[PDB]
Amino acid sequence: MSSLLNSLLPEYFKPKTNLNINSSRVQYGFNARIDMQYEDDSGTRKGSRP
Amino acid sequence: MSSLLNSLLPEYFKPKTNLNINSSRVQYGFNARIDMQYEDDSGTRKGSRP
Repeated sequence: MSSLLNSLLPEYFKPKTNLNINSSRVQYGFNARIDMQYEDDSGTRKGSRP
Repeated sequence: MSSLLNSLLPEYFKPKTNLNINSSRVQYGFNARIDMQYEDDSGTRKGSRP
């Protein structure tokens, strides 16, 4: 059933037809922007991985 | 004039009669609590001298 397996894919994922696989290992994932924060009695230390 | 020289003294200063001076040098002043702060894009670093 193509229909039920299609709904499992994420909303942001827009797939194309061809995929040129040339190896026996693939790292599928996503890139996200994490805005980390460390608060303490002394003060706050902010970080950001884009 | 005792009156005009009396008004120059601070409000918190409550003087007593006797002062036992035993040297040719005196460091008059006051003790205060300073709450310092350093803010930056990275974060805030707070200090306190009681």
